[PDB]
Amino acid sequence: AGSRLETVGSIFSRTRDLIRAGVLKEKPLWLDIYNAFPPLREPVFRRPRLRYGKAKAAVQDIFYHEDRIRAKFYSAYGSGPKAFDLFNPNFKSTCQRFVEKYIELQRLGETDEEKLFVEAGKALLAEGVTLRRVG
Amino acid sequence: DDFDTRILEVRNVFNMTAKEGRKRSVRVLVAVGNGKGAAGFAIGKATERADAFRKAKNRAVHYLHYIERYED
Amino acid sequence: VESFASMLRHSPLTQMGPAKNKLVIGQIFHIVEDDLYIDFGGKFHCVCKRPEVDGEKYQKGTRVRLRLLDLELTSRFLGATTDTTILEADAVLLGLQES
Amino acid sequence: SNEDLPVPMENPYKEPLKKCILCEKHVDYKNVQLLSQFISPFTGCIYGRHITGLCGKKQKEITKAIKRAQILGFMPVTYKDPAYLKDPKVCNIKYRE
Amino acid sequence: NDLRDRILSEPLKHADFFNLKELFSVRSLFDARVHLGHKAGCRHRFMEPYLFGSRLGQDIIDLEQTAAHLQLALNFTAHVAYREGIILFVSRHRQFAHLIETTARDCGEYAHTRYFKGGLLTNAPLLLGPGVRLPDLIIFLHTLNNVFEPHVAVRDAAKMNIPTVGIVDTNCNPALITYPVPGNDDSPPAVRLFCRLFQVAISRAKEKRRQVEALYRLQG
RNA sequence: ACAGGUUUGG
Ligand SMILES: [Mg+2]
Ligand SMILES: [Mg+2]
Ligand SMILES: [Zn+2]
Repeated sequence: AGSRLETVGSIFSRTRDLIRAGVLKEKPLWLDIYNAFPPLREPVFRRPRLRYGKAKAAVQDIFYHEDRIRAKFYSAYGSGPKAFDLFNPNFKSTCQRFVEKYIELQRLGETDEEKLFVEAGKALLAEGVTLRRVG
Repeated sequence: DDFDTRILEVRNVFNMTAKEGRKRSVRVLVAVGNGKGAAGFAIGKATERADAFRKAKNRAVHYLHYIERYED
Repeated sequence: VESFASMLRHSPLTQMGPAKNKLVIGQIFHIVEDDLYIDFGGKFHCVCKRPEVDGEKYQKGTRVRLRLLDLELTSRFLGATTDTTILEADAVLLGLQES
Repeated sequence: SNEDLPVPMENPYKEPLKKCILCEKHVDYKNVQLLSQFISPFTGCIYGRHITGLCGKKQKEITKAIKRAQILGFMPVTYKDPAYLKDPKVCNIKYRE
Repeated sequence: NDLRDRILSEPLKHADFFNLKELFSVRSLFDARVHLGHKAGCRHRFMEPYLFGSRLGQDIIDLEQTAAHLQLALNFTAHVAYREGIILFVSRHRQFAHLIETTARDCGEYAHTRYFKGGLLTNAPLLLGPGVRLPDLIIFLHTLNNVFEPHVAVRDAAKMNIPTVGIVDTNCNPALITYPVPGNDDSPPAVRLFCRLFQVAISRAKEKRRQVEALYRLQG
């Protein structure tokens, strides 16, 4: 018939050995496909033990240097007037234009944080965006 | 036909119901194996002994392992 | 070829940062007798209540404005190995595509 | 070789921590007007954390100052001084529904 | 019989036998909210190697490995449909139950989006009929059911030796799925993209099988 | 020790 065992291993590891033993005298059609293109991980059963102690997950947080600049704009003026449009792939927000102006002014050899921060807000008035400083 | 089975354990299990009181039930362990490395085991529990043996034999084929045997 | 690392940095979700009080636009995709399932576009759809002003102007496919509060309501309780996800989002109605 | 990879930095959007009403303040045992804003006007029970909302430091010092002022003779125990009844309500408890 | 084995052995010698690489791209997967997952608190422990990072609580999936696993899954799906394999889309989710059934109808494969019965795949000779033919491939569009627990078919496939290709979110358990794909199954665009990918993978496979049979008829 | 019998509605 077959092997209804789960914790021993994978379906391939349970069918190939059975066919080698000679009980299953008919080869499944998917076995040739599995031998031709095996997956990256063998589907072995693994029990999700809970993580105790000082151990922590191996995932690393996502943070960029642009976030350190966006924090300044979000603490100074808050949310921009032009609402975000999550459907447009190339949508550029007010804070995105601000951090672009910031990183552009950084190349001019400006090391003062105030010089890099207020000049971008003053230059955005040339493009003509409206800023609402939260006080 | 090449499979051979053996009974490993036989036990008269009792259960206390509401009306019949003691309910004698036979539970047995049955192992199957052909001799080429493929084998398995199962548990058959029923009321009659001949029925428990048959259920164990029919359920032992579904659970089969393969034992890696050095030089067989 | 543009890999994932480059296309993720230019995502609007990355530019938005935290989801606390952000002005977004969402298109309604389903209509109930009084509730509105608005998909702001990030992960989930927020459920809002139909206001008394221009309540008839809200139809299937209309784009509206929202102030996003939370992206996905998840929290932990006693004896829960994981969190209890609401499978929704938290947002309030302000306008309907003021333009 | 990619330059758009996330960098292991701190959280820039980390909001400041919430402060208690007396955070970075100087509590005393003689300001009966200050200590009365945390006791019940009808009985004199000292309100707890769930009603006041004070962080771990000032909560105990307020209780110590109240217990000192109730024995030294600064503030009555069985009730609240009615002269300090017109003080602004700081607690989060509503009696008259 | 000597000529029929060549039809089966022909696609096994080539890697992209059906040209499935043009069906999608990393950008096509990014534009469908696939790279987005649940919060960090709902993270299953077996998703740390399948996650790219965490953007303020919300985890992000690595689209490179996503696309690689998707290529492998689509290849394995196309080969089964070419070899006349019964493909069952099992997905218990009361948001796209209509879309999944319509995709299965347009593909000619079977679907299951209602209450999954207990002895369906195990006690099949009593639930379906005297002697039935079990699905040769099981495709999961939502691994977790309405109780946020792993589905029953994802275990029954491994218990009956049936291959499984499943979309696993950040809270799913890919320990038993044969060809898992780390993605998002909560977004309408994501589920539409996966449905269309499987649609074209089944359509091209069936059409190429018909063309190979037509060529075999002229072979002699 | 290659072990087996013996508690209990089980
Ligand atoms: Mg999900
Ligand atoms: Mg005893
Ligand atoms: Zn304090």
